[PDB]
Amino acid sequence: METLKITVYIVVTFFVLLFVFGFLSG
Amino acid sequence: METITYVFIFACIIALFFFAIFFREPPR
Amino acid sequence: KLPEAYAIFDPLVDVLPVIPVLFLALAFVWQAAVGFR
Amino acid sequence: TILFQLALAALVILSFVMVIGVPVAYASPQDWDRSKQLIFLGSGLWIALVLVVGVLNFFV
Amino acid sequence: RPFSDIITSVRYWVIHSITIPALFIAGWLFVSTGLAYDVFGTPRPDSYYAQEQRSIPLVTDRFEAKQQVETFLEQLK
Amino acid sequence: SANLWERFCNWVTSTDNRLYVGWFGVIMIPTLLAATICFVIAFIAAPPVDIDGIREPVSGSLLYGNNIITGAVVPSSNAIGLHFYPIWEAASLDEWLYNGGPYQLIIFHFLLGASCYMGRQWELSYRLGMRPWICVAYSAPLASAFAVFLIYPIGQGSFSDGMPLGISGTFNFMIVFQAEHNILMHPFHQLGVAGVFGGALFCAMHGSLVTSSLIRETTETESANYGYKFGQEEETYNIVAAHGYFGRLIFQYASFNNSRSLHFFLAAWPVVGVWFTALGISTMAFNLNGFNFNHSVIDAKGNVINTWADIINRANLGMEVMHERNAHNFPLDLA
Amino acid sequence: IAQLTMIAMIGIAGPMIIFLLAVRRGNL
Amino acid sequence: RDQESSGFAWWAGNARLINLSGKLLGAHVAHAGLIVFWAGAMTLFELAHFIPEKPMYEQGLILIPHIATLGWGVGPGGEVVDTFPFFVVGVVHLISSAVLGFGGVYHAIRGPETLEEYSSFFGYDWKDKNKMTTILGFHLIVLGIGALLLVAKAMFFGGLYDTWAPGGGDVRVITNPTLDPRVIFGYLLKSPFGGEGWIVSVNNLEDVVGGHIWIGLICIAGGIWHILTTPFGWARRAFIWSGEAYLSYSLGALSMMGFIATCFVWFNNTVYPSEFYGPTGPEASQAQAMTFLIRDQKLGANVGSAQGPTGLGKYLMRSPTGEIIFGGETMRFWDFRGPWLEPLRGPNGLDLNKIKNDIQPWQERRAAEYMTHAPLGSLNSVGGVATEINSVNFVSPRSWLATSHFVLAFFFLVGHLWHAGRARAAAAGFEK
Amino acid sequence: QEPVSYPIFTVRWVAVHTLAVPTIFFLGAIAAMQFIQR
Amino acid sequence: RGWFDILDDWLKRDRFVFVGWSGILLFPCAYLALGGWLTGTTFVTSWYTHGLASSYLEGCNFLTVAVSTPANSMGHSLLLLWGPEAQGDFTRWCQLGGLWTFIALHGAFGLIGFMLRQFEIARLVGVRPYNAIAFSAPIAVFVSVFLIYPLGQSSWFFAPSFGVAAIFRFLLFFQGFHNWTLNPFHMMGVAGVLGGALLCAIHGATVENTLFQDGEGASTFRAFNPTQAEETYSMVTANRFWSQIFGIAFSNKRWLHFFMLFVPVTGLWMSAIGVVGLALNLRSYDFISQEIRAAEDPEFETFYTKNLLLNEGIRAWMAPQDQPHENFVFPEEVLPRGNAL
Ligand code: CLA
Ligand code: CLA
Ligand code: CLA
Ligand code: CLA
Ligand code: CLA
Ligand code: CLA
Ligand SMILES: C=Cc1c(C)c2cc3nc(c4c5[nH]c(cc6nc(cc1[nH]2)C(C)=C6CC)c(C)c5C(=O)[C@@H]4C(=O)OC)[C@@H](CCC(=O)OC/C=C(\C)CCC[C@@H](C)CCC[C@H](C)CCCC(C)C)[C@@H]3C
Ligand SMILES: CC1=C(/C=C/C(C)=C/C=C/C(C)=C/C=C/C=C(C)/C=C/C=C(C)/C=C/C2=C(C)CCCC2(C)C)C(C)(C)CCC1
Ligand SMILES: CC1=C(/C=C/C(C)=C/C=C/C(C)=C/C=C/C=C(C)/C=C/C=C(C)/C=C/C2=C(C)CCCC2(C)C)C(C)(C)CCC1
Ligand SMILES: CC1=C(/C=C/C(C)=C/C=C/C(C)=C/C=C/C=C(C)/C=C/C=C(C)/C=C/C2=C(C)CCCC2(C)C)C(C)(C)CCC1
Ligand SMILES: CC1=C(/C=C/C(C)=C/C=C/C(C)=C/C=C/C=C(C)/C=C/C=C(C)/C=C/C2=C(C)CCCC2(C)C)C(C)(C)CCC1
Ligand SMILES: [Cl-]
Ligand SMILES: [Fe+3]
Ligand SMILES: [Mn+2]
Repeated sequence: METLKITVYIVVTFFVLLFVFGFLSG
Repeated sequence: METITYVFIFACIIALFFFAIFFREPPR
Repeated sequence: KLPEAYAIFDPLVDVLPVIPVLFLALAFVWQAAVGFR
Repeated sequence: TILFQLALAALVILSFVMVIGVPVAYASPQDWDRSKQLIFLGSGLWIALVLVVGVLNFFV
Repeated sequence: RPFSDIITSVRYWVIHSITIPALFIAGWLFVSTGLAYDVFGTPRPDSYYAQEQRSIPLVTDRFEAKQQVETFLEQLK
Repeated sequence: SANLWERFCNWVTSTDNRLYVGWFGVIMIPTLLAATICFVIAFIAAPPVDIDGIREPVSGSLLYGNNIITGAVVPSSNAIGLHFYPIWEAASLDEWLYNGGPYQLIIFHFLLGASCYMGRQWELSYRLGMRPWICVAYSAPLASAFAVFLIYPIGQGSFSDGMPLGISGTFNFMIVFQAEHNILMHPFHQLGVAGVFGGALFCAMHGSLVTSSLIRETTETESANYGYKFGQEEETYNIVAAHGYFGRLIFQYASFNNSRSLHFFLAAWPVVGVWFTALGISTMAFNLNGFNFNHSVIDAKGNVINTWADIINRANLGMEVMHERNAHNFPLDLA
Repeated sequence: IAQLTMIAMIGIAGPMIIFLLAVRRGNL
Repeated sequence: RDQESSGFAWWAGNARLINLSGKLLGAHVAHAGLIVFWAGAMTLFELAHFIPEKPMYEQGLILIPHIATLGWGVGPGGEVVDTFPFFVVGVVHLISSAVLGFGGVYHAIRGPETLEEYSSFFGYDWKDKNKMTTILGFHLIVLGIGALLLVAKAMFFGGLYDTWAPGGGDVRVITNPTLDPRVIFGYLLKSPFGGEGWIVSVNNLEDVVGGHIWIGLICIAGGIWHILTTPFGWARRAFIWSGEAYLSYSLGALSMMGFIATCFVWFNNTVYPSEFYGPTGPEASQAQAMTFLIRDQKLGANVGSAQGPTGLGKYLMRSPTGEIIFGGETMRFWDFRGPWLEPLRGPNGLDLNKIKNDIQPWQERRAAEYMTHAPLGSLNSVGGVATEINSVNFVSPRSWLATSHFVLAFFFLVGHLWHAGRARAAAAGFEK
Repeated sequence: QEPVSYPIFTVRWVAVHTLAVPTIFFLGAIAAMQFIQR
Repeated sequence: RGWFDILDDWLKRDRFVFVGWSGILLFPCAYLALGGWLTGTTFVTSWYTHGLASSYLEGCNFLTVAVSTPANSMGHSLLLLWGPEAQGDFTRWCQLGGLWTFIALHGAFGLIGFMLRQFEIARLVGVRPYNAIAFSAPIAVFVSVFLIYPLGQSSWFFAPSFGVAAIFRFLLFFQGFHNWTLNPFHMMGVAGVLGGALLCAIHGATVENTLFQDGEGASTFRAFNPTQAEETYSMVTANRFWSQIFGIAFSNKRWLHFFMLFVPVTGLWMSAIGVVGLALNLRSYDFISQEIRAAEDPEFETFYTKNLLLNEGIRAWMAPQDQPHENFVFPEEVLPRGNAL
């Protein structure tokens, strides 16, 4: 149940990282 | 029997969505 | 309440805050007088 | 007091006449030398009136 | 004639500069002497009720509506 | 072979695919997938939801004996307030579902997704070399989305006052909102209504005028694209009747005789209307209400003469006394 | 007292300071 | 100029002032005149209708409360002991108006048209980056010094109105700023969700003045930095250095801080004391419950251990954290803190013994007074909801400030979008 | 086209004149209503 | 030529305002309809038909004036000035609500004259008259609400009055006594009208941003104002945009512009069908199954059951003064209240 808390932090930072390392590659 | 009808007709609408996007006429 | 020697001007102060609005109006009659650039 | 009243009225009539004198003098280029001159004198009067009327407020 | 030079003609001035105030002042006098309260049957600003009773008027018939409301008007209701 | 980072970065930023996927899309897809999937499961089978904090839940699910016109996703309980309330903020799942967490999950995911949708519209227009500001038109529904799901709850201080996600839920929200803030007499909703009736009117008119004018259009078409000359025939005569009546006033109101402004006016009217009414609900969250006319007319004996607005204020009392169960002595309230 | 004369003259001061630029040639 | 040659109308006439330097600054200072004019004049007007024997929010003032909060003309308990300082700030703002306006008129009719041909120090142009980073660097230094005027006023010159001193507030001198970054910058690391609200949870003047030390010091630092720097390559590559893009960036920032000002004035009761501005929204509901609790046990007996008719307690219930809180709708607030509520709080939340016998007359009158002054209002300007009869004209300043700044922030958002789109068109033009 | 002759009685003349005299009369009445003492 | 032919060609001159055969029905009727509203919302009372005030002469502002309906005892009467109720007295005629009918009937024939005007104008220029057909959605609404609905009620007193607050009242009235939001035909009206506003915004924006002549100066020299536009944008850039954003787009300009016409019109027509159904007080008020399930288990609670309680409230607290001819007196112990459940 806090493994799920941990998991949600991990999997969403992963997506915003795709978005902004693509927006700087342009 | 009523709840079944609701979800069935909805299931049909999303299948309609799928076909109208990926299997539409060629523009001729 | 206002000072007791300043009470003659008691009605005067009451149209002061409105003055900026009237500038917008002034700035229009100036354009009316010039016949509209 | 009495002098406070007459000077406080003096400030009002002075500020009134200066406020219509300034833009008219500036708009027009004719005889602007003597115009700048009496703007200087009137602004000087005005910034004198303000602190004298200020201090005589305290002898009310 | 067009409405692009219609209030620039000497005709506009000579007539309207007198007829406008006349009928405007007529419209003022209509209310100012209280004639409107008698033409459309508006009740005066303190004749909404009689002093006889404090009920509101409502006409409960259609072919005797006329004399019913005349009866209400009689007592200042 | 082309270094998988560029294969990924090419495949995403491609304008050759069936549906565009953007850099905003990379955020739009999981948030919308969460919101949609949680909504289907919740509209069917969400357990009853205590929404007032009195331990009396409100049903909202088809399997619990509702049809779809009486179903809704029921907002979170009155104990939550503005608190963030994810799964791991509950110590078990059944108290999470009892407290109406699913609603909060849905509405946050949807709001994120909507902004990303606006963003992706700007991005494809930039990519195809188009003009921008189709998204500026799209900010009107986003603004009302914001007002009714985020701003109005923050002003009232709880996510239990938000609009339920349902048919009868939406109408219940409307009724209890009119009761306390009297919005018909608020001008910003009036500019909104004007925009919507006007939008429908101008939609109808534009359709009818163009669809009689066009005779036939044609373009040559090949085996995967469109042709070289987009050809059309339209009629180009008219009578002084319509020119003197309708034409003189659209050209005077555009303050331009170009008919370029026609479609411009077409875009602007509903959007602006809906902006102002979106302002209405926002400012009403801070307890600034519409007009009330009470005892406008009294006679000179001190007795009130009723107006057509007093009938409305009576219905406001009617709805409002039923919408407090809290005490008999509710003196001065909200907030 | 004269505290309507002030509020009168300050509101009619508007067009006056336009009108004087018309004669002395600041702008027509 | 004075006939069309730019492609502008008379209703877009302000667009001719971009390549005019003198006229542009002249517009700015002439407008600044009107701004300080409303300041001085609205305060005089508002004092001529201010009775210093009645609470301020009952009569609806919006400027004199700010002045009262700064230790000028107030006493301990939010009562106004003199009104002369208010008069002073009114007249002085009004006289500075004349000199700002005179400079504006001069620089718009007589002052030069281009400043770049007398000195290029008073000159500027929009592509010459070095001048504008220097002008920006100048302004940051003096705004930082301006920010430090508040902590000067706090520390030496009579101090501010601390509302959390005992006795229901007191004006005192402040002697201790918080110089610990872990306390200060922790606010920017707080959630923007209930229970906090991110900067909007400051509950002591000490954090406020320590923060103003930090603001002043980084603003002076950054000003000194921009005088002694020309922008670097990544900086230049990212942004437009066109004329109207700067106006765009400015609009865009104002929008956000308008939303931030709205949250601030509607929730915070520390830096806007609630005894010059009206009571806060959460404060009114909490007062309504607590004043009834105290009131009913004096007649009947304690029923904050008693159960009610709903299934839950008559006046007290449990939050999901095991803290004893007020019950009713007003269970939606329990993160509230007010000066008149803290001495009745114990460790387990509200402690019932303290309601029984720790009450002071001043707390009770404050709560009982605030219940009937809940923030509500109407555009036809009577208090209450749209059901009550006219006997009250009250509508709280908090609502007015918030709703004004909310609508202006929205309008400024679209203004940002307009000017940003136009800066982009101009850039996309000239890149070829 | 539509060249000007058009004496006193025309269509546009009666159009402005059946919207002119009651509007100005009504502003004359709506004005006197403001200075009623009720 | 005969006099008829001379009359006919006098009526169809090119001139600023078009008179026409249709003009003869439109213009007097329109003038008298409109002007009756004005003269009545400025002077005519309703102290005798409802017990209200509703005109400027009495005190009221722009939102709270109205020309109000007759009393309930008048039946479905025409309310002729020469009828056997007024008997040739302009005062009683004003007092009995007689001019509500005047306005209503003259405005109805003004509507008829306008649609005929659209036909013969369109006949003159020789185009298809779709806009005359579109305009029968407003006629449907008008006649189903302002004429047919109270003709199913017992009197014209339950008709809506011409005024802002009076029709705000109509909204709350229908909400309380018919629960009109829960009627599928009004839902279909809402879908239609909102969809019209949707198409309007989307089309304007799409067209304004696919303009030709974004670079070199206009290679378009006409309009030709009666064409509206459609020449000034590229169908292919917009169609290509919306195929990727939304996944479906129009590829035929004529069918797009027909959809925009179909949507609001079918919308108005359906809501008309529903309200002519309310005229015999046949109401989709309640789901029978939900009522049974709530009777047998009284811990069941729905957003719908709340709406019913609220509407009970609207009726009970609004009735005595909205129907002051019934003489409702409710002791306060019989009215409904939240704290009493
Ligand atoms: C008489 C007719 C009438 C009319 C024409 C209107 C018109 C309006 N009212 Mg209403 N209203 C009326 C009577 C009326 N009202 C009465 C009598 C009451 C009193 C009970 C009210 C009470 C009322 C309230 C309380 C509110 C309104 C609001 C609104 C408006 C807001 C703008 C809008 O449409 O947002 C529509 C709003 C949206 C949020 C829609 C956009 C949704 C998004 C972005 C969805 C996109 C994703 C989608 C679901 C996925 C599609 C997928 C699919 C294609 C596959 C609109 C102006 C609302 C308003 O101002 O809102 C801000 C509001 O709060 N009204
Ligand atoms: C407020 C006015 C102001 C303005 C207009 C500028 C303008 C600029 N500065 Mg600057 N600066 C300022 C104040 C200002 N400064 C202050 C007060 C300091 C002192 C600390 C600095 C120190 C500084 C340095 C040292 C340098 C600049 C640089 C720059 C420029 C180049 C771009 C750059 O570095 O991007 C940087 C990136 C950004 C601006 C984007 C990121 C911004 C942040 C911090 C976002 C954080 C958001 C946060 C997470 C949100 C939380 C929300 C919450 C609710 C959850 C730009 C010309 C450089 C330059 O060339 O100057 C000539 C350079 O060398 N700045
Ligand atoms: C307060 C807001 C404001 C301000 C500060 C300005 C400022 C400016 N506008 Mg302006 N403008 C505004 C609102 C404002 N505008 C509005 C609302 C409109 C729409 C009608 C315009 C329309 C507009 C146009 C059409 C033009 C400008 C131009 C200009 C400027 C150029 C200099 C010039 O040619 O002066 C010319 C000025 C004069 C010939 C005479 C000015 C008369 C003055 C200032 C008298 C004021 C007296 C005061 C009431 C009493 C004394 C007070 C004193 C003692 C303190 C000036 C800097 C002009 C421009 O671009 O010029 C290149 C131009 O032609 N603007
Ligand atoms: C606060 C900062 C600020 C500043 C300094 C500027 C500066 C500028 N803007 Mg603005 N603008 C702003 C905010 C700002 N803007 C906001 C917040 C909005 C959105 C609502 C706009 C919307 C806007 C438009 C749409 C345009 C400009 C343009 C311009 C520039 C050129 C000429 C022009 O239109 O003159 C300014 C115009 C006037 C002074 C004329 C005013 C006339 C009327 C009648 C409008 C307002 C009436 C209002 C409803 C009355 C009630 C107000 C109520 C709140 C009490 C100019 C110098 C123009 C531009 O970029 O040209 C390329 C252009 O077309 N501006
Ligand atoms: C933008 C910020 C702002 C805010 C928050 C306020 C807020 C306030 N002003 Mg104000 N004011 C401002 C700007 C502002 N003003 C400016 C720029 C001016 C110069 C024009 C003034 C001029 C001014 C005057 C002349 C007066 C106030 C007064 C007051 C208030 C005092 C309490 C009171 O009597 O309440 C009740 C408030 C009122 C009776 C004022 C009018 C209220 C409204 C909302 C009427 C709107 C009518 C409108 C035509 C139709 C609906 C809205 C429309 C936008 C659609 C209220 C708190 C009044 C006062 O007594 O101060 C001591 C008063 O008479 N102010
Ligand atoms: C807030 C911004 C501001 C700014 C940046 C300026 C800037 C300017 N003003 Mg000023 N001015 C303003 C507000 C402002 N003013 C206000 C509020 C008023 C009303 C009092 C005036 C009154 C005013 C007057 C009376 C005069 C100016 C003049 C000037 C300059 C004209 C160029 C020249 O020939 O200088 C040549 C002359 C000088 C540089 C000497 C100036 C002495 C002054 C007034 C200020 C002293 C400032 C400071 C303490 C010392 C700076 C030192 C320097 C090395 C940087 C300069 C561009 C002067 C000018 O010649 O205009 C054509 C002039 O005589 N302005
Ligand atoms: C309340 C909403 C609403 C209003 C106010 C309205 C108004 C109008 N629609 C018209 C047209 C149209 N409306 C159309 C579709 C629609 N109209 C809709 C909704 C509305 N349409 C909707 C939703 C649609 C979409 C289907 C079309 C397609 C047309 C047109 O082509 C036509 C037009 O010309 O548009 C420019 C105009 C006809 C002018 C004319 O010559 O009338 C003649 C009418 C006369 C002489 C009598 C009218 C009735 C009277 C006297 C009684 C009503 C009450 C009075 C006005 C008193 C005031 C009442 C208070 C409540 C304010 C007019 C501006
Ligand atoms: C110093 C002083 C003072 C002064 C003041 C002043 C400075 C004043 C001025 C004022 C002004 C500054 C004024 C002006 C005014 C203006 C006007 C009043 C105008 C109006 C407008 C008009 C009327 C017009 C309008 C229009 C037109 C024409 C057209 C259409 C549109 C419109 C509607 C806009 C005082 C007194 C305070 C005292 C203390 C000291
Ligand atoms: C540029 C321009 C413009 C504008 C201008 C301006 C805006 C200016 C300024 C103005 C202003 C800004 C004005 C005002 C000023 C101020 C004043 C005028 C004041 C004075 C005061 C006094 C003198 C005081 C007195 C006193 C004292 C000291 C104490 C006791 C009390 C008393 C009150 C007595 C326009 C748009 C038109 C046009 C275009 C251009
Ligand atoms: C701590 C404290 C304090 C201080 C405060 C402060 C100083 C604050 C600040 C605040 C802030 C400072 C915030 C932030 C803002 C900003 C933002 C939030 C934004 C940025 C930007 C961005 C992020 C970008 C975006 C974008 C992109 C990404 C792409 C393109 C487009 C654009 C550009 C739009 C005091 C004293 C009170 C006391 C207590 C504590
Ligand atoms: C019923 C009847 C009849 C007929 C009558 C008539 C037809 C009447 C008319 C009437 C009329 C026809 C009237 C009119 C009125 C008007 C009015 C009511 C007006 C209002 C006003 C306005 C529209 C304006 C306003 C304004 C504006 C817009 C802007 C600013 C300024 C002002 C505010 C001024 C007869 C003989 C058969 C007999 C039986 C009964
Ligand atoms: Cl409810
Ligand atoms: Fe179109
Ligand atoms: Mn609530």
